[PDB]
Amino acid sequence: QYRKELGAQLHQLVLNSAREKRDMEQRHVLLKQKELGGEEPEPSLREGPGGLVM
Amino acid sequence: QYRKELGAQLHQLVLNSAREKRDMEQRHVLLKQKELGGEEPEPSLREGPGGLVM
Repeated sequence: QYRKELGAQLHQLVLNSAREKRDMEQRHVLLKQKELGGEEPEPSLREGPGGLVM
Repeated sequence: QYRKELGAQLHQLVLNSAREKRDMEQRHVLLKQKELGGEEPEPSLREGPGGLVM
């Protein structure tokens, strides 16, 4: 009884995960193709606690 | 004089190409992410010369 109760929760969790990670895959192949930058990281100048943070 | 003349056609051909392999690359990651199927190849039963071809 514990075994079928758990298993049936388990099937939904790994189906949920298969959908979840396949969407991540659809965004990553999309990032790589369209938004993948070649330049170095760039610091960001802003206002902050007792003057500007960078 | 031959060098610089040829070099102008040479660069344009590889600018043309540099686009070219970017289009193949651009379709191939669209194909790979979204339409890439795991089922086995299936023949096509279509009429040909002499009767049915598959």
